[PDB]
Amino acid sequence: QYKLSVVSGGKPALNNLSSVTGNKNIARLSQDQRNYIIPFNNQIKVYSVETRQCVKTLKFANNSLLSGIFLQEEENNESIVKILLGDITVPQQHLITVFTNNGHVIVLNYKGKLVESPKHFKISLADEKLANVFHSEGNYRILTTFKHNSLQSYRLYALTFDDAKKQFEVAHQAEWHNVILSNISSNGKLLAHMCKDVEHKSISVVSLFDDSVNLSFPLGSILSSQTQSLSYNTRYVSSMAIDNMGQQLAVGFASGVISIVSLADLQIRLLKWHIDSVLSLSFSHDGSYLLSGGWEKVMSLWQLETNSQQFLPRLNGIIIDCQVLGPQGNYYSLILQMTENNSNSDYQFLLLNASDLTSKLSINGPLPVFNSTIKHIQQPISAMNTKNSNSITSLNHSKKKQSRKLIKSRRQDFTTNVEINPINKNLYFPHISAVQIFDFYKNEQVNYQYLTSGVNNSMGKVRFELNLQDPIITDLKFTKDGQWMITYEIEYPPNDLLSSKDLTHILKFWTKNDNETNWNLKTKVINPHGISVPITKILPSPRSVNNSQGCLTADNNGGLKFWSFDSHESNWCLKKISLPNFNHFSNSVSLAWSQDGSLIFHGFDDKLQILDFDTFKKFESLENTKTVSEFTLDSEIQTVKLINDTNLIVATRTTLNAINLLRGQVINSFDLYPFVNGVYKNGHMDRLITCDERTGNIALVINQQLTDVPTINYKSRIIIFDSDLSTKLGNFTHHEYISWIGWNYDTDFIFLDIESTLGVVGTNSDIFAEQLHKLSS
Amino acid sequence: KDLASATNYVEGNARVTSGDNFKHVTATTTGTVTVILSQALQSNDHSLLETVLNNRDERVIRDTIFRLKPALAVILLERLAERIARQTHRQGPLNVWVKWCLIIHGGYLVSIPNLMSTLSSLHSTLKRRSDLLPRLLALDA
Amino acid sequence: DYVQVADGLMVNKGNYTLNVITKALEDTTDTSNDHLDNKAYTGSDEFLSQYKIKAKAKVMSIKIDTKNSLVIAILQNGLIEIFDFKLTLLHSFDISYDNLKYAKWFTENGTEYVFVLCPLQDDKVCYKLLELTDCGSGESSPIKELSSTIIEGFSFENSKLCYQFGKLYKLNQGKIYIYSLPHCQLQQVIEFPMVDKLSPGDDLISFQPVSVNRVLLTVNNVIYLLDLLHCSTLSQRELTHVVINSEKSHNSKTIAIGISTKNGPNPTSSLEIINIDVGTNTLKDSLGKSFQVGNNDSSVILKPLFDDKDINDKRVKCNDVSGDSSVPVLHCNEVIEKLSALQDNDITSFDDIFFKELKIKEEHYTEKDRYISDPGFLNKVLDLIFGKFPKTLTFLLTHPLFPLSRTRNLLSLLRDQPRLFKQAIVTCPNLPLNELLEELFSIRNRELLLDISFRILQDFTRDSIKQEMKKLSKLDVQNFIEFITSGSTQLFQLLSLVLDSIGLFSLEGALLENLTLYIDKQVEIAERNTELWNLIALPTYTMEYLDI
Amino acid sequence: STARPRIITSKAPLLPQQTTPEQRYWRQYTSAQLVKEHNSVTHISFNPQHPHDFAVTSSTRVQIFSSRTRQVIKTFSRFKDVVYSASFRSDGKLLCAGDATGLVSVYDSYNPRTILLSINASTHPTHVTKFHTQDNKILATASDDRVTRLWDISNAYEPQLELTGATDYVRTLSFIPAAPHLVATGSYDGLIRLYDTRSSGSTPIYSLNHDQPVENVIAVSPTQIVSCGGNNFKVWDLTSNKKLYERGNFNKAVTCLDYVENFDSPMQSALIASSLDGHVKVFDPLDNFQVKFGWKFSGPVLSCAVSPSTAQGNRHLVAGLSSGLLAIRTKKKRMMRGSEYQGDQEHIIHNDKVRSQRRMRAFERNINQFKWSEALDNAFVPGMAKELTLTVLQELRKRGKVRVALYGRDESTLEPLLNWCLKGIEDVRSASIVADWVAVVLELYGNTLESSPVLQELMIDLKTKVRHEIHKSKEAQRIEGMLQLLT
RNA sequence: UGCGAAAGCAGUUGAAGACAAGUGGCUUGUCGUUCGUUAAAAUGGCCUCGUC
Repeated sequence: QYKLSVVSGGKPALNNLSSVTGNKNIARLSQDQRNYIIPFNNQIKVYSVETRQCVKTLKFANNSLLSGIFLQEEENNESIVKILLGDITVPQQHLITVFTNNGHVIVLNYKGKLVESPKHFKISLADEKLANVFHSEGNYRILTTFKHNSLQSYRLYALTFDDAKKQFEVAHQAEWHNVILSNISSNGKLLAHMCKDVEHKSISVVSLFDDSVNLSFPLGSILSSQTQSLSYNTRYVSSMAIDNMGQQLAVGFASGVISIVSLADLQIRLLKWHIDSVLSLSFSHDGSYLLSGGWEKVMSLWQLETNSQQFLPRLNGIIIDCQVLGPQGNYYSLILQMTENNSNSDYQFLLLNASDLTSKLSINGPLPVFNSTIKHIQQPISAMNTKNSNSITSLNHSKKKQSRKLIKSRRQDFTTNVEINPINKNLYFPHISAVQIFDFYKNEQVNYQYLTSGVNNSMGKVRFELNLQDPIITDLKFTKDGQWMITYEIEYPPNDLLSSKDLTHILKFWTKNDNETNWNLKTKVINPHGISVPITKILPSPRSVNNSQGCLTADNNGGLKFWSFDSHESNWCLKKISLPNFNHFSNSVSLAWSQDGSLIFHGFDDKLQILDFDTFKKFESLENTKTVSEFTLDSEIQTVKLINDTNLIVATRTTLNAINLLRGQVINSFDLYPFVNGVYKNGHMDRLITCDERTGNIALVINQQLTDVPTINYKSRIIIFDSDLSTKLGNFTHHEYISWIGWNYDTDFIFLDIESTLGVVGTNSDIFAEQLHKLSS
Repeated sequence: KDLASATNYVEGNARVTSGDNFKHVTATTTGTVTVILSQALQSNDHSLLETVLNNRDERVIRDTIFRLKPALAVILLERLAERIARQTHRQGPLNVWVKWCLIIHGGYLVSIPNLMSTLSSLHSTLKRRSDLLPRLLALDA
Repeated sequence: DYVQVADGLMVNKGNYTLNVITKALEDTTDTSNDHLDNKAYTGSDEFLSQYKIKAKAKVMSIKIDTKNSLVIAILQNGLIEIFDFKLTLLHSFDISYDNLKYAKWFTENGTEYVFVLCPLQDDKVCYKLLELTDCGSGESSPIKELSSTIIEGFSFENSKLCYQFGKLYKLNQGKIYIYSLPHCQLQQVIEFPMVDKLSPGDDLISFQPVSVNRVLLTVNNVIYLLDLLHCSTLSQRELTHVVINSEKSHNSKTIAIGISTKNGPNPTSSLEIINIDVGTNTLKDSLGKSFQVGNNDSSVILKPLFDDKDINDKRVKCNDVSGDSSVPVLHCNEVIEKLSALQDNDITSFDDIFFKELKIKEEHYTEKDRYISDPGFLNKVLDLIFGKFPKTLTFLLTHPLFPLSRTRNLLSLLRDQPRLFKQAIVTCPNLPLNELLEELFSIRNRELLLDISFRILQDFTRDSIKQEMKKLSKLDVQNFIEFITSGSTQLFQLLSLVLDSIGLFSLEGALLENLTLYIDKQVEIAERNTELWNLIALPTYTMEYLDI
Repeated sequence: STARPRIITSKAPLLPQQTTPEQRYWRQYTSAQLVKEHNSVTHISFNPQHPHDFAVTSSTRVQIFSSRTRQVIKTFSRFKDVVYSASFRSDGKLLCAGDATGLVSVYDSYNPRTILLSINASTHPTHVTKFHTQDNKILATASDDRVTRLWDISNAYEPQLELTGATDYVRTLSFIPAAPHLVATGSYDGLIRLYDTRSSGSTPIYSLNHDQPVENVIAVSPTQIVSCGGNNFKVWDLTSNKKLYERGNFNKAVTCLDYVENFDSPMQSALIASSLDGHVKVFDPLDNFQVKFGWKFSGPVLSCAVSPSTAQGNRHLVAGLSSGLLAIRTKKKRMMRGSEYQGDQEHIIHNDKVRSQRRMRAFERNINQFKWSEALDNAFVPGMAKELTLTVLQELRKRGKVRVALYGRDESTLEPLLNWCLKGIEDVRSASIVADWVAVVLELYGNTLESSPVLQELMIDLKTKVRHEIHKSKEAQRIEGMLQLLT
């Protein structure tokens, strides 16, 4: 009677184009500046700024007139592109109008409970287009992308709605052929694009409502002779912005200078502080404050009358887009990206009032650590090719290489690590040198804590130092009484120095009470199990040995160590140790622990060993009646699991076995080779498949489709079992690729997408008072 | 503290521990001085301990360790381990001391059923001293 | 659930004395004790009763009375005490407590009332019973447990008017109706081979499971939830399972159906009246390691099925996993029939063995991942290929790579065919430490000994290796280090281990100094080629020249 | 925004003799003042009701010191022979001193001009006297007349109780601190006795036999007492009537004991002992009477005493030696009227004042101000320390680049790097950072090594230091090998 | 780039187009150009809220 249910939200899903827009932010404030309307890939959140809660949601899986628009299986390319607040049907009297990237204009019931029937219109002339809207007092325009070198075209249409109460109508003002960068004035009465029209690439500025300002020039005039002969990363225009009025343009080059130019006489101005490439810049509402932000995580706002700055030093992420959005400029938007994982494009929306630069409502998506890229997830542009970014000359190159690699090769696992906290039932995400505590009920984040001795937030990463790698968190477990994080991570010395040939393994213990929402460090085991030695598998104990306070870690070698906390010593130390020196070293160790508190199932590669706890060695034979203490399966085993004391569930590199412990023989076996051959890294299927207390276990079928040639789309199935492979009592297919599933201890399971949503495997005084409330407003 | 900030890492009062170290599971011999070491190992008196440890004559060390009772040699080289962990400038002139106790008495502490639990400090100190060989070979190269 | 069998009011008493327990009249008249038989003389008792009664300390001896006064008898000094009337019929189930606590005022026809032992302190008689089939003593409340094969079931306590599990339960004609250690369950015997721990909360058992040991005489083990159950037509007692601080070897349990025994604990050195011999002094039962070690009443035929997924809709959802279509090797009955076809009259030829492997799930002659693997099939085809044909390559290169061999590696010491010996020493994944160490101490002294060195320290455990090579000959290790002197990482590591395990004082001087010279030139070349590895202004006046 | 991460100081890892909090608390006892006396300081007692005074017992001269200034404040010298035992009444008001003539005298505090009363004990030297703990007016005197006595100070003429039953040289008394009718004595044949005061008091109700002749008997609880004689102290329990602990970690006989309960410490109870050898050792009665810390003095320490539970000021450890002096180791614990208003009655209180951080280091603000070469230069100043230099080297390795920190050097400023590195390569925790730092400096400065002659001798003796250290680490690897043999 | 163990294993390296410079053609260099292979260099560096 099981079912899958989508519960929680994903990334904010901005206009993630390849420099096709300089306004890469589609969030909005209501005209009563108290409510932040923000689109997601899965939701439409509405927040209240003075309280920072989700004051309402517009979920997609709760109504059947846009879940049919964008919640299908494959062709989910329908995406929200602009949220206008001035309504279109009958104007001037408090609802929002969604514009989508094909043009399904919706009008949706903003204040209060929505109806099942919002206003719909698929737009008229769309073949495959929508860039953004422009609005004024009534007069609305649209920008549309069009068809060579793969540079799109822009057509500008004028829009209205009335006199035929279903259909809009367009006007087709003007167009331009090749664009590589275009940005809109923050009030929306101006835009400026690039042309690439050889006798070099050119800049043009066009007014869209009236024709008061329209001009074009080659940008060799903007370039000096200091850049006429030197490298290309100072000829590379990386970002641009316009003032409100129409006389001060700003380009920001990839080396990091910011050339302000006038628009009356084409004379220039050198704002020079960014050591790395300039990504975000925008004028304030008058033209006196150039507010910008680049690769290092500073927000730099420059008053232009002295060329002097005010600095915000660390925003835990690089900046992509930022502009003022208040009625007179009392709120700074910010679209920051948190680049320290090169896996996902995990943005983080925040706006912050200009009073004391304190933050307000950092809306962020959930933060997994995938082991691979996902779908056209490339790094943003910097000056140097590195391991956290990619340069100017390696963007289309790395895009083609990534798409071709995900088409051709056979390594499509990229499953992330997680935990569920047993006390407060919220799920922890490992990040790069960071934990991120996400509660899936309100689908948000309670806090964020660095766990290592990382330079992630001390300095901002820069041109050459981006090759430095922060110490990534490998794995953390929880003592399942919810009292100790046992967190093991690795740290990387930088290259071109003789200490680069090793990497230091640090394990550490972290405690808290339920008062504090962030943990405090207790003991720092530097280099456990030897030196330069991995651990990968690790277990807490169930309630037997120390009321769930015994942390026993495996080894890359095959060894075991058992640490437990004591009372006379108020510091976590160890009790037991075993180092067998297998001269072959497989990372595919695994561990299970008998919840009675008897033995350890050491799932070394094709050597499933039974270890009694009293000597921390192999299981001893006395009765000589089927006293087998070692299984040797067909291939190297990777996952061992134990639901209760009767049965063992061991999935190997190729198949799966289901064994009785009480009578040591195979009860069942399910081959897995048509789904997993080498597509999974050796040791990640244990993170994939998991236990429960009584309701059986879950396997996760993986499927990457085959176009009539394989593709990049996905579907994935789970199959729920019961008590050592009796029945496949549940089969479920999700239309996007699954990553992990796990028993959240309220007796269900939680999985995760890569279009990163979460889901659960679920089971006359009254008339006078009304007139007074109407008239007092 | 602001409500959109990653909280900074803190060291606090964390004991940094190496995983290699662990906790638990007519007379005609020579006239020279070891019962001073015996009743300086009964108690803990570092003054006459350094007076009996600042000699370097190997045959003298041989005869003193040979006359020493074997039952306290374990805590003898435990405190020699803490001396060589405190400073390693004169490592050799009592590395001879920490080897000769092993050489003269080995079988007693072999037959002692818990070796590494109470000798876990000394070989941790020595592996800390000896695990950095390859890059100092690179230094020399 | 069950465990291994062995041995091929005493639960509230003190043993090791002359009045140790309350011995019944096992082919005797009335009563006795155990002295391995003190003063336990009854009175007016044993109309046909071969059972007895006591008050748990031999301070007030009791009887299986025919007048129902089981309160006092010849107890301590051989003289009677003050006896009160409790029952009115055959009083085998009338062993009362010490002094006015409780008294099972029972009979042989379902009669019950309220009674006491020392004084006549009684209460309201609310039995309401029929012709029952179970009348025992229960301690959830202080109660007489009355159940029936017709109509009764409860623990009836006439001290708070407590019917524990009150129902009209229908039992049968049984004999092994034990209690449990938990005290919330009596291990009922619903038939001879059918027994289950009936929990006396609402008259429900866990499950009636079949066993190899049919329940003929069962008692409750004093450690945990377990019944010591023995068969009358046998000599062994199976300790089945489903207070444990002190081990359950005390006189609490009474189940003895071994070699002509009757109702005794593990210390059975005083059986009935004549102090017969004893069996196995039983230990306790706490952990789950013993349950993972052994359990009876096994299963149906549990051969591996290797079941795939169902035939579902995955037509356009192709995956293309490994190198080809989804049709893998899947044949088990055909594999067994091909094994019979290979073991038939075409066994002697190798062409009909290569074609037999072709009719079987044929690989590319050398690999794993063709998942047709069962241990019985494996060992029967190993017998039919290693009788007397080792003369073929296809099947014997398909099969060094199968780990489901079931210790058929004793032939590795026997046969030595060179490439087959190399595939044996590098491939077969169950190798004996003693056999590999003896093959190492054999003095062929080449790269095959280097490869079994890599195999022994890729497989085994270091302390087991040092234990197995402590008990060997010093001539083999002397010739071994002589070969090391005369002419590599794994060989160096086992050199470390044999220098550990040779001992401390049982050595030479000369070969040790030859090893000293070899190891000094070895450390010299070692440091020299690690050195190899890590080795991998304007003057004021000058005089120049120009051209023409 | 966020805050700034403080630059950590990675201290020494798990070296042996690890810093346990009990030895921290006893380690902070500083300023060991040594005060000369005239003869052997036999007995030292403390002031109970205001723990601020202690009494010492020299020959013929009893002094009392105060804990605030640690100088002699009063004397007592009306003693016709050597004076043996000094003790205080529990109300801290009167000092009882047993001398060797036998006329044991009690004065009151701070008034030596008035002897309150002189108890005529036996002809033998009254060797120990002390007041009762529960009752005030009863006083136990043991002389070497193989007997001890209880006097009521009000009826001071006659022995109120005559406790006989001891064989040779009765020497210590202590009272069981819950039942006041239980009095425990010790003699010089062992056999620690105790008596009920309601009884006739001529034989012990149960005796306990330390095999050595017992030297001190104290009580730490109603259940267990601690008696010492010979080179071990033994704990007995009265309820089990049985010895249950014994520690013998000394050389010669232990000569005094005491106990302290519930005072300001991580260690709750503490029993310290003086041992006639040069050591005073503290033992922890919580975990099976293990030794915890030990102070070494310059002769056979004949008595010691610590300040009591509620000392409220400078806490003291004191020990009188027999050589003639005394060791004190101490531990020491109209326009702006509204500007202290602090918000009592006002409605809404707002508070966001940031606490001032402790002052950042020079190298810390240099790395935070990104001037990396200046951070290295101000790091290698000889006014800094080893762990600070190691952490700025670790910081520049982990975050910046050593190539960047060395990209503009010369003959001159490359000297103190190598000059520190000579001392740094020899020890344990620094040598990897020394290794890759000198490796990258000789990678980057090879041609300047060719031209300049000065640092060539630095490279030469760095080669010698590397050879010395590879020899030391090779022989330490040999010791690791032979331990792998002996396991 | 693929595997694998933190060490090492096997193998890439092209084709076309556009534009520029230099000497009508010809040499050299860049690619917000396409297909295919699993394949350093603009003087520019991170804020206040310890204050009477």
